[PDB]
Amino acid sequence: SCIQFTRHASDVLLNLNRLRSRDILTDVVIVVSREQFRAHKTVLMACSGLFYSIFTDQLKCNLSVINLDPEINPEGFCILLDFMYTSRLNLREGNIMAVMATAMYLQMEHVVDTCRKFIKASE
Amino acid sequence: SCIQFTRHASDVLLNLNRLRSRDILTDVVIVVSREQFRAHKTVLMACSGLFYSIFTDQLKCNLSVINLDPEINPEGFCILLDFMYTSRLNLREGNIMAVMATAMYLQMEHVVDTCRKFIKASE
Amino acid sequence: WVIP
Amino acid sequence: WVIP
Ligand SMILES: CSc1ncc(Cl)c(Nc2ccc3c(c2)CC(=O)N3)n1
Ligand SMILES: CSc1ncc(Cl)c(Nc2ccc3c(c2)CC(=O)N3)n1
Ligand SMILES: [Cl-]
Ligand SMILES: [Cl-]
Ligand SMILES: [Cl-]
Ligand SMILES: [Cl-]
Repeated sequence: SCIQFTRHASDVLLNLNRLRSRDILTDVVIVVSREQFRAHKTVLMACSGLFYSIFTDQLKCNLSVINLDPEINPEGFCILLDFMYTSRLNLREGNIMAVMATAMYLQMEHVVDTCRKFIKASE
Repeated sequence: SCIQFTRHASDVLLNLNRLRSRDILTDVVIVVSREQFRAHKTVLMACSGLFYSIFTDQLKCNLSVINLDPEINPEGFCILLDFMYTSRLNLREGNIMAVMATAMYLQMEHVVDTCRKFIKASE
Repeated sequence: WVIP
Repeated sequence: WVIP
């Protein structure tokens, strides 16, 4: 018999992004080819199968720095981190291959799906 | 020129609630008349003007335990904590006064608004 | 607010 | 996915 507030999830995500932009309560640095990205472990876990596996590990859950595979493109990661905190994906002809490869590595199934669809349309 | 994934914010909140239910990466205990509630500081801040003010304070941001005012009803808090993580509010004739009072104290404006409206309809 |  |  609950009532539901339609905009609540979007408002929560908007506030989490405001905290990220002001570097409030960020608890991890993600290192991508020497580029550094500060974030909240819980948000990373909520969006990515890879971060979910990492931060549920009894040793890695306590790390303040995570280094990604050197093949990962920092721009592709940045676009995906922005998507995690906003639901908005900056998908462009020039970045789609790097974004799809990064989403496959991060295990972000819905992003992989739209990249596959956009690539298929261009062939 | 971004594309947007409609269900992303809801999916993020659903995963944050899954972490809460399994007590994963919870970093604070909220004490309400001896009842204890584990949660994520970022989610509490994203939903409540009171928690936002508390955890942006340079001393309180580091506390692992927060004690609420003794007038706060634990059931009212529990219903609001559930709403924070799900967008669903269990509003009932028997709890509406405690829920509204707790939402006013927590500074959850949209919850206060619907409680005021539901009370006005019954008079 | 809605009935979910 | 939509055009926001
Ligand atoms: C599976 S239960 C669960 N519980 C809590 C969290 Cl934080 C979580 N996250 C997560 C797991 C897998 C995947 C994603 C997020 C995005 C994606 O495409 N795959 N999962
Ligand atoms: C105001 S900027 C901002 N930036 C980040 C966060 Cl985490 C935040 N939360 C917050 C503040 C006030 C209120 C709520 C959340 C719910 C409500 O009714 N009032 N606010
Ligand atoms: Cl470390
Ligand atoms: Cl995704
Ligand atoms: Cl403490
Ligand atoms: Cl609210």
